[PDB]
Amino acid sequence: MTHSVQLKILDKRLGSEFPLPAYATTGSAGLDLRACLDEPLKIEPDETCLISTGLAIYLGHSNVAATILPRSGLGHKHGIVLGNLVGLIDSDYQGPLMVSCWNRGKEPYTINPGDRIAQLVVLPILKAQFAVVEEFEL
Amino acid sequence: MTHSVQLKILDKRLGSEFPLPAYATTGSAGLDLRACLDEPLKIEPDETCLISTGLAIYLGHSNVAATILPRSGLGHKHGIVLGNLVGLIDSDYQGPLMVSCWNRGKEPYTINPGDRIAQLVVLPILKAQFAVVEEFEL
Amino acid sequence: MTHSVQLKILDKRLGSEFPLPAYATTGSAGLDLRACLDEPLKIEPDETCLISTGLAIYLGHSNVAATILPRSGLGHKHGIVLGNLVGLIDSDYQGPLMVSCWNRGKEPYTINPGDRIAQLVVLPILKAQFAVVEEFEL
Repeated sequence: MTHSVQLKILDKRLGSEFPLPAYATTGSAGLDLRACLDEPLKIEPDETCLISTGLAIYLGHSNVAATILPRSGLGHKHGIVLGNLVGLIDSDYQGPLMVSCWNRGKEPYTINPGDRIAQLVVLPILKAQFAVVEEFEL
Repeated sequence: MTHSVQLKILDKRLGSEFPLPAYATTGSAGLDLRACLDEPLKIEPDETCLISTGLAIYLGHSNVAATILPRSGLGHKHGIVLGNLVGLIDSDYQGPLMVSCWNRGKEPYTINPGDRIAQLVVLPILKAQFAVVEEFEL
Repeated sequence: MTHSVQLKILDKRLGSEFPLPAYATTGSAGLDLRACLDEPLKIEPDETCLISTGLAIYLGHSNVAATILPRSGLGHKHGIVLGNLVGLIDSDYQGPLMVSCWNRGKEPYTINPGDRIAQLVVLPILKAQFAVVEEFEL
């Protein structure tokens, strides 16, 4: 179902000029993360830039995590993806939420302030507990 | 447990010459997605090609999503991975299911029609509801 | 909640010189996977190396999977990520757990034996059951 996530706004544009992350529709899996830039950023082929989303989140439950993923169309069509490929957010992380924006493509691409550059999916996770064995059972 | 997913077949080879996506075993996490090509495709180093799977899916439940991921061995050994890195499918998406096939490797690779080029994992997701705070609690 | 995972130690350094994978904190989503190398490995720009974690796991439940993901900071700052982008581990897989370490960066990077090179997230998955339809309902 649903999960309450605390949000701290670090850039005053968020909620104003740049909407807070939101599900585009009722059936969307991911919330859109936007580039909180002071000017357009032209990201060169194979360049990585660390971009602020203008917020911090705190998931607050040990069996919840979030992953930052590329946008499907932008990642395919323009190669704007993530330098760390999938950004995993721990339930106890409280820092600024940053996107490692990597242009894997062969052409430069300009991201304007407020443009959607990734998405955030909140998901349930399990906590593994190991048992060391000599041979696996079952 | 299980989840019913509606499937629309867009290429008549699916279910015939090219098996529908299936779990290889009872313990497989992912269903294999195959390249619905009219001829072999030689994908050059660093090239991305959008490839049809010959179907459309509709997950139909707001707390279910699917991710398209590279094959482990093909992605490691040959660099055949995804141009958008992880393709997230929303519960309300109804369009053709396409794979952004990116050859990150240094050698060209030939994909034959019907070859497995990615896998699809169906998973539960949470719907985040934000609360804006000045300082995080707990 | 939690999930028991059987672990087979293949390199005697594991648990000794190199800690077993563990959650760094109570709120960590991922367990750290370490490089079980016999000497430091200098991974060239765009090179992929298959690196042993010195173990094998067996998740053992059909609705559990695990994904190997890059480290967030190492993947962003140094481009040390995964050749297959996300390594999905099936519930019935029993083989050595290996990391496809890809340096997507422009500079070489040296990984020392025992260094953390990826993380492993254990998560619930659904088993899809298709129904072929001519038109989607609902």
